[PDB]
Amino acid sequence: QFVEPSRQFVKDSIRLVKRCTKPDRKEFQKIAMATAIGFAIMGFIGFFVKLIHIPINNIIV
Amino acid sequence: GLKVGPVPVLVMSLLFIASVFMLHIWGKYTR
Amino acid sequence: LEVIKPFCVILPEIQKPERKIQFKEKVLWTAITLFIFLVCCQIPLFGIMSSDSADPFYWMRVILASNRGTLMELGISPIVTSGLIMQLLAGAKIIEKDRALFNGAQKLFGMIITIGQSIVYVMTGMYGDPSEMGAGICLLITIQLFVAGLIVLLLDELLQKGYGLGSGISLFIATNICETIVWKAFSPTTVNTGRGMEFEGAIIALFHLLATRTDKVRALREAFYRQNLPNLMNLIATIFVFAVVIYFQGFRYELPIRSTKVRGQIGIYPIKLFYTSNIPIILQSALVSNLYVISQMLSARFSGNLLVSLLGTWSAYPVGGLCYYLSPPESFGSVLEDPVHAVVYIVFMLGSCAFFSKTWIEVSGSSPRDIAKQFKDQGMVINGKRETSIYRELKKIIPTAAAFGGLCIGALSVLADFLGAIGSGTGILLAVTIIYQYFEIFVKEQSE
Ligand SMILES: COc1cc(F)cc(N2[C@H](C)CN(S(=O)(=O)N3CCCN(CC4CCCCC4)CCCN(S(=O)(=O)c4ccc(N(C)C)cc4)C[C@H](C)C3)C[C@H]2C)c1
Repeated sequence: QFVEPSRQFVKDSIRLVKRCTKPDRKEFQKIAMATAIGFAIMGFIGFFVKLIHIPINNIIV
Repeated sequence: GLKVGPVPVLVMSLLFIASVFMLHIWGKYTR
Repeated sequence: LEVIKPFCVILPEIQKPERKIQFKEKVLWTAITLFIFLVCCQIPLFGIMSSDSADPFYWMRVILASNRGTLMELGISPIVTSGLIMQLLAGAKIIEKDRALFNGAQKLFGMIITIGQSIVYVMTGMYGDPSEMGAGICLLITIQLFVAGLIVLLLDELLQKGYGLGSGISLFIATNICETIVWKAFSPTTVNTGRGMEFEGAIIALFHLLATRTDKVRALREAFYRQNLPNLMNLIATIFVFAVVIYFQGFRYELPIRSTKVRGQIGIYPIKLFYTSNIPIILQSALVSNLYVISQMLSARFSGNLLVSLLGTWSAYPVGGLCYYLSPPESFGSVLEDPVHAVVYIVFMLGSCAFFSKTWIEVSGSSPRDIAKQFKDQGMVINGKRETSIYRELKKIIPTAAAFGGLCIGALSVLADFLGAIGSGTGILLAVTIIYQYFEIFVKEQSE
């Protein structure tokens, strides 16, 4: 009731993973570069916006 | 009915921020 | 949609662009929306007496893209609640050119909910006693939050109707996590103590310690293993978890589909391992979060009860009850004393992400039956297999893919929590899986 369904799920997952299209070096590098660029854009824009508004909020509030 | 564009949305978003700043500044120089 | 129709037209709306917006103006509008979001996130509300009380909704500030004591206090609540109430009304059969009425009533109800939320947020006393604040100040705060929610809805529609990339929910949530990581890396804040001056940012503290301390080895050791401020072993773990999530999200079961209506277009239908892209993470984080805020409000009132003592026992971190067994352990080091808590947490995180994924594939119309119907309606057939066997070949993949992408995403969240990575596990997963969506949009628009 528990051993058989779990074993079947494990086998299905293993077959799915061994049949998926795993990334290679070039695809991994491309995705890593894109994620790094997006993270840099969003995080650093937010960081600069927060830096600008610390003195401003200190003055007004 | 009302169908604004992206430019009116940006203008309203900037004017709301500006109004909040004016309220804060008025409070600071009135208190 | 007819009785309330008078009230569903007055609110503003966004015009669909006449021509396809180029990938330059779309990025420009996305950047403008992001800048407006951030600036409103850094602007405090007017009328606040003292933001010195513990945040009642600290736990949902990440999922909701909120920032306490500022204009973006509700975050993406106007977007989320409007959609949720629309789906609830549709499912309950209360509600059914009808698209314009639906999209008007959605925004009309997502502002009533925004006002109700702006009233619940004030009576909590996080802005001070409402009696001391006064009716005028409470009304002014409610109006500011109403206008902020209207701006949130307008920006989301700006991003969705074609003027920008993605949606507000994804962009704002990813931004508040990327900004949090970058701030914990480069914080100018200096938490002084008996030892001396040290920056709250890991890299800035590394430079400051390598400059001002004679014992350079004990400066590198400190800047790498601080237990009071973000160190560099928490920023290296962040990069490692980013890399692992990037590798595991690139998995896909490429199905060779082949159209039979217009013969000539051979293609690939990718069934990603992360079938439900971070939806299990959003659902699990939303459950626990809205349950800590409830077991935390019910731990003040009705204190010392039994239902309260079992739902959660707070100190503000949980120390018992249901809330304790849902909270991540304090890294792998805090597992030795309580092994059963760690076992229950690792089990709950996997068995909740899996359940949420396999339920979302049936609720969001991505089940094998729905994909088979799409294939039949578009003439698509699997190349090697037959035409009537598409449902079987999709049922042998999609359910297992959803379940295992729930287990994998839950395990990545657990690993990130156990490695002490900055941004948490939910945040690092919600950041990577959302930046990947924008990467997919980028490649799609650049190839089309
Ligand atoms: C200390 O004070 C307390 C104490 C307490 F005992 C309870 C509370 N209540 C209050 C009501 C305030 N609210 S609330 O207004 O902040 N609200 C949550 C509301 C709950 N329901 C149902 C809603 C309301 C019904 C009609 C549509 C929907 C959860 C709805 C969704 N959620 S979600 O799950 O977080 C979530 C889900 C998905 C995402 N994506 C990124 C896609 C993000 C978040 C969001 C709501 C907007 C937030 C808190 C609640 C604890 C506050």
